[PDB]
Amino acid sequence: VTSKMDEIQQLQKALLDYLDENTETDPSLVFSRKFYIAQWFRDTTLETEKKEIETTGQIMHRAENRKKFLRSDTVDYDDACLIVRYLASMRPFAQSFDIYLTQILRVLGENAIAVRTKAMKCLSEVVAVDPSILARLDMQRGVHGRLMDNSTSVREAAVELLGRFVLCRPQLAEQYYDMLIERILDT
Amino acid sequence: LTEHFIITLPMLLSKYSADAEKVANLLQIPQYFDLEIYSTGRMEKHLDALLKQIKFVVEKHVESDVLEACSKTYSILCSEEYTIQNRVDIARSQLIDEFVDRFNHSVEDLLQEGEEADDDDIYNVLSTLKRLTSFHNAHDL
Repeated sequence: VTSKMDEIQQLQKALLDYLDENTETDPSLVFSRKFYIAQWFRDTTLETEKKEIETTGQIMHRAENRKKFLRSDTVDYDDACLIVRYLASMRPFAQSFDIYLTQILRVLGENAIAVRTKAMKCLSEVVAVDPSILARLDMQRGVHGRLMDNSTSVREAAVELLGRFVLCRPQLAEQYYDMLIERILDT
Repeated sequence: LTEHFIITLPMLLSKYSADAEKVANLLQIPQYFDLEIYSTGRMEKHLDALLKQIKFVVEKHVESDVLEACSKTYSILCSEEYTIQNRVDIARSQLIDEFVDRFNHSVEDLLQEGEEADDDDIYNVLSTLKRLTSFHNAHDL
């Protein structure tokens, strides 16, 4: 939330020149260079796996990789930061968070108290980092269920979540106020 | 200040090496460095660039103040509480071999009949002697 708001091969070339200069500046950078090389190699093969059109494309790709490894201007630091951020944002990691969330909701129905308590508490932390996530209907029904759950621990965790979320975003809190202030008499 | 000028100073010396006043001003900069940062920053190559460029600067100017400043900078750099000392002291020893060899030429030329005390030889000996006095002021030779 604080970051986002054939050319790819040319970018790979540019990053290689950046690191190449930094080899002169400081040792151990050669290891990083070889590591990036291997990672590009395996990523092209793994996308290849999913054909003859991309077969010819990847054989020029991979041959260029072999050549360019054998081959061991003016681009600098911030540029390198933004390029590698972009190329990482292409990788199958930045679009993983969503998946992770789903996993968490599998936990909420379980047969052990402590795990559910801690899950709810960490979720409270999660939402209090990014306040615009109480939109997906499944999480809504989750926090409702846990508000009606049959154990005092998860009950206090849930009410703490809902209260901190209400406190953070000043307006738009009159929609949770009723379900909140119902809960005072909870034994 | 340290992180900035470790990168920037060699380029400055390269840019303005002909101007004595500018280098004389710039030489006051290293007197204030936290010297740990050469170690913790992994930046010893820029130190090598500094010593090479400053060497060339020493070789191109003869006004006394720059020599005083450069000598004092080496004195700060040869502080024996920091790990960096040995490299700069060795490079300094290479400089002192250079200085003594010119001194050897100076003593042989004056002692012999030579060119009958020509002004040009006298100027060479005087310039070299000035460099020797300036460095010798701060360091045990």
